[PDB]
Amino acid sequence: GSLARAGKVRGQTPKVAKQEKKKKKTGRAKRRMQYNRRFVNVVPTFGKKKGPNANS
Amino acid sequence: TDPIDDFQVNWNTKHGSGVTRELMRELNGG
Amino acid sequence: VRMNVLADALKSINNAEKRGKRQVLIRPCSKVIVRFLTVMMKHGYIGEFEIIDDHRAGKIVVNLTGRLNKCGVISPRFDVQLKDLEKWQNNLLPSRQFGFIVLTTSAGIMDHEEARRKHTGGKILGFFF
Amino acid sequence: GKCRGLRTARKLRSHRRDQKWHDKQYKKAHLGTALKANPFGGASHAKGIVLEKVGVEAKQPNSAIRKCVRVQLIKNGKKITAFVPNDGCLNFIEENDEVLVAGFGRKGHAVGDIPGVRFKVVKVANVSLLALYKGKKERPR
Amino acid sequence: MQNDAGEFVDLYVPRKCSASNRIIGAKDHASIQMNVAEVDKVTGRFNGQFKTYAICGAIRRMGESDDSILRLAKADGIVSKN
Amino acid sequence: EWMPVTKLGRLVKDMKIKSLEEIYLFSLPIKESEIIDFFLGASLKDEVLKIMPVQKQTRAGQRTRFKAFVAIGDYNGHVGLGVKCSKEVATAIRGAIILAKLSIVPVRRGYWGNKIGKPHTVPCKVTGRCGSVLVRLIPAPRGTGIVSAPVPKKLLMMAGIDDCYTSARGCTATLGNFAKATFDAISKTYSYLTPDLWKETVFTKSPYQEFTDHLVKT
Amino acid sequence: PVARSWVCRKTYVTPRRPFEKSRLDQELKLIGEYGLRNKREVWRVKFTLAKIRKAARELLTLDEKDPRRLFEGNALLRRLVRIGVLDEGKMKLDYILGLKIEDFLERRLQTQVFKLGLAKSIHHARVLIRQRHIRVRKQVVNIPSFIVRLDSQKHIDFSLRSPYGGGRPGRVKRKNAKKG
RNA sequence: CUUUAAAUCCUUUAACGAGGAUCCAUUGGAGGGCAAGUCUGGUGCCAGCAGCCGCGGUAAUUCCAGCUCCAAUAGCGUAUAUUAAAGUUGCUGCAGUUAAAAAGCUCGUAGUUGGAUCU
Repeated sequence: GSLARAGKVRGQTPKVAKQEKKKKKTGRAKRRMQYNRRFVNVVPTFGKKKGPNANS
Repeated sequence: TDPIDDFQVNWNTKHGSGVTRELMRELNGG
Repeated sequence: VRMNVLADALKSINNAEKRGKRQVLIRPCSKVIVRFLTVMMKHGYIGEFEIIDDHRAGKIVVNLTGRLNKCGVISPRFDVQLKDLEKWQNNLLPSRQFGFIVLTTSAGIMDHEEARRKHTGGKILGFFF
Repeated sequence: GKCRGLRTARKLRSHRRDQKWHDKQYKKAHLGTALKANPFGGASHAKGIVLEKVGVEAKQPNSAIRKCVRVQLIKNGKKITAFVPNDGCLNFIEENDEVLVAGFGRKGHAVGDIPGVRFKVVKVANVSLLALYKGKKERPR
Repeated sequence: MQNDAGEFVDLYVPRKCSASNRIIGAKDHASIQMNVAEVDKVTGRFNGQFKTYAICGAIRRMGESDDSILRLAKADGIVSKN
Repeated sequence: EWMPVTKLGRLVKDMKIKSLEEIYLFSLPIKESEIIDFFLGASLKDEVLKIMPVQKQTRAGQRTRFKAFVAIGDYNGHVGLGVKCSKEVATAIRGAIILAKLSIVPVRRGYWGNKIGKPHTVPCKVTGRCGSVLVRLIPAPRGTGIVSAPVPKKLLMMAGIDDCYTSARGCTATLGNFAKATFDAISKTYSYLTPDLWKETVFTKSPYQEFTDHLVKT
Repeated sequence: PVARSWVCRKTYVTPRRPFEKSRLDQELKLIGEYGLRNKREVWRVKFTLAKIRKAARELLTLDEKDPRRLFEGNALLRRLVRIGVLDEGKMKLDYILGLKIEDFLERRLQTQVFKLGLAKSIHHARVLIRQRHIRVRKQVVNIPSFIVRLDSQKHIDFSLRSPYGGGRPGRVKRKNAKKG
C-alpha cells in the first residue's frame, strides 16, 4: 500500500507516434460514404454477416 | 472458426458474451 | 351485508356464462337490474329473461346465449360528462368496434353511444362486451 | 381491499401521503436529514483544499491501490475523500492546493471497489484533470 | 369479418361449439365434430344425410359433452321426445 | 422426398387440402412440419430469438444443453414459436425451427377505427400469460407501428401486425416466458368472440370425411 | 422588462433507444437516399409527421359533425394537399395516418431540384442550393429543407445570376480565362 | 451603398479568396447491457478500467498505446436536482399463506358504505 507507483504503466508504455492519414470527410459526405459502404457495396459480404471491424 | 463451435466451447468463459454476439450475428441476418 | 345488487347480478351472469350455462338466476331483482339487462338484451348479448314475482323482492331467470365475454359493474357510480366518455371507453371497452358502457342519465339508462346521440352525461353503471 | 367510495378522497389522499414516507427515496429527499448530512450540501460540485494523499485499497475480489486525496471543503470545512480518476493523475496534485470535486455518479453511493469514497477530483489548481492528463494544459507556476 | 368496402377480410371463420356458442380455437385438439346419421322415415336405414355437432374441448373435459350432444340430438329430432 | 406418416399429411401431399385454413377450421393437430413447408414454405422467415445454456449437475460437473427459442412466420397473419433443447446448438436450432413450424397459428387482424383498407392491428385487447409474464396487446391507429419491447415486437411483426400498443408485466427478462406470453396473446386473437362472429356456423365435411376413400385405397 | 420574445421550440426529438440497429439502418437509408446531413434532419421530419398524426388522432376522436373537427381537419388536410404530400382525392382524416416520412422528404427543395433534373445527384442538389444557384419563382432560395408547394413546384429555375442560369461565369472560370 | 439617433450586424455590389480544396471536426466508445476489433505492442491483481456485471495474477476482446471500426455531430462527455421508465406509492393500478407484510381477540364513536319498492 504505497503511492510510489502512480503512473507506472502509462510511464513505461513505449511511445508510438500517430501516423499521417488523409482527412476524414465531414457532414453530408461522411453520411454518404457510410450509406454507400453499408447499402450499395456487397463484395465484403460472404454470408457470415461478420462485423465491420472483424480481424479474424 | 465456426461461431457455433466458439459459442459451444467458450460460452461460460470470459468471452461468453462475445461468442454469444458472434453466434447471434451468424444465426440470423443471411 | 350486500350493497349494489346490480354488482351481484352482473357477477352472477358473468360466472354463469363462463361456466357455459344456459340460464342464470339473479336475486334480488331491481329496476336498475332490469334496465341494465334490457340494454344488454337489445344488443343481443343475453336473450330473454323472466321476472319471477315473489311478494318481497323479485328474482330474474336470464337466458344466456354465449355471446358475452364480460359484464361488470363500476363502483362507485362516477359522474361522467360527455368529454370523459372517450377516456372511459378507452379504459373499459376491449375495442372501438364493439362493447358498451352503460350509464344512468336523466333520459334513462342507456349505452354510451345512445348517450352521445342524446348529448347527455350521467353516472356509469357498468359495462358489457 | 381498499376503499372505493365517492367520499373517500380524504382517506385515499391521507393514506397515500402517510405511505409515501415508507418510500426510501421519497423520505431521503423530503426528510432533510440527508441534505444536512451531505458534505456538498445539495451542490453538484465543491471546491476544497487537499490535506493529504491517501491510498485506498480496492475491495476484496479486486486488488489495487486507488489513489485518492483527502480534501477539506471551503464552503463548510468538512473533510471528504475524493478519487483521482486516471493514472498518473495523483502526480498532478500537490498538497495544500485547491481542487474541484464532483460526485462519483451514484448520487451519494460508493462506486465500484472503492470503499467509502463517493467523490472524484475534476479540477486541480483551476485546471481540469482531463487537460493535464491529455497534455493540453499544464499546472500553473 | 368485414370492412367498409364490404369484402370479408378474415383468414377464415372458426367454428363455434354447438352447446356453448364459443369459438373453437385452432389448437383445441380435444374438440370434436361428430356427424350423427339421418335415418329414413319408413325403413330405418341410413339415407346418406347426417347432422353435425361441434363440441369444444372444455365441454368434453367437464364431462358435459354427453349431455350437450343428447340435448342437441333431442332438439334435432334424432332422439325421441320423452 | 416427403413420405407422409399421418392422414393429414397424405391428404395435404395429394392436393386435397386446398389451404392451411382448412386444417385450422377443424383444429386438427399438425404432426408433420412438411405440411407447413408445403403450405407456407416460400414466405416463412425464422429468427433465432435466443440460445440459452442450461446445466444439470451430476457426479462430475455440469452436463450442458442448449435451448433454442426460434420465432417463425410469414408476415401476413401466420406465426409460430418453437423451443428445443439439445446437446449441440445446431441440432437444437433445427428442432426449434421444426417446432415453430408445427406450432404456427393464424392471426386475426382488425381495425382500430374506420375500416378502410386491409386490417392492420389486433381486433381487440388480448392478454397472454406465461409463468408470471403478462403481455397485453391493444389496437393502435394505422401508422403507429409496434409500440413494444424487442422480443414481442419480433413476433408481432412476424404475425403481420403493423401497429399495436403493448403492455407487459412480470419478469420479462426471462426471454422464453416473454416470447411465450406474446405468442399466447397473438393466438388468442382468433379465440375472442366478437359480435361479427355471432353468425351461426355452417358446418362443413372435415378433410377426413370428405376424402375418405382416397385414404382407404392407400 | 424587454421588448423581446422568448418563444422557441425544438423541431425534433431524439429516439429513446440510442443504438437500435434496425432504426439506425432505416435512418441511414433515409439520409443516404435523400442526401441529408445528419440524423437530426430525419428526426425533424419524423417529428413534424408525428405531430400531424397527433392532431389527426385528436380530431378523429370527435363527432363527425363537430364544427371544430370539421374546421381543423379541413385546415390540416388542405395544408397537407397544398405541400404535395396528400392526394387531393384522399381528403379524409384517416388518410393522414397512412402518410409516411418519405412523403415529406420527397417535397424538400433538394429532392425537387434533383427530380426536376437540375442536378446530377442529390448531394449535387444540396451543394447547388447552398451555393445560390437555385431560385423558386423569382426568389433565390438557399435552404435545402425548403418544402416546395404544389403551385411553387413548376417554378424552380437556375437563378438569373448563376453561371448555370444567366451570365457572369464564376470566379474559377474568370481566373482560368485571365491566366490563359 | 443599405442599416441606424450614430454605428455595428444581417441583406446588396464590386475586387481578391480552394486541392493534401493543410481554408485538416470533435467528443465519447469498440466484452455485455449498447453500435462497433478474442488485431498488434507494452504492463502483469501492478498501473489502471469498471454507472452495473465484471477486466487485469505472461495470447488482457475491457488497463496504457498504434491501427481500424461506430455513435452523435458544431457539438459531445461529467456531476447534481427532477420527470418518464415506476403497475418499485398502484384513483386508473400494486401487494400482505410461504418472498416485506393481517392488529392476540372482540366491542365500539366519528369516518366510509348501505336491500326491494312510488308512471
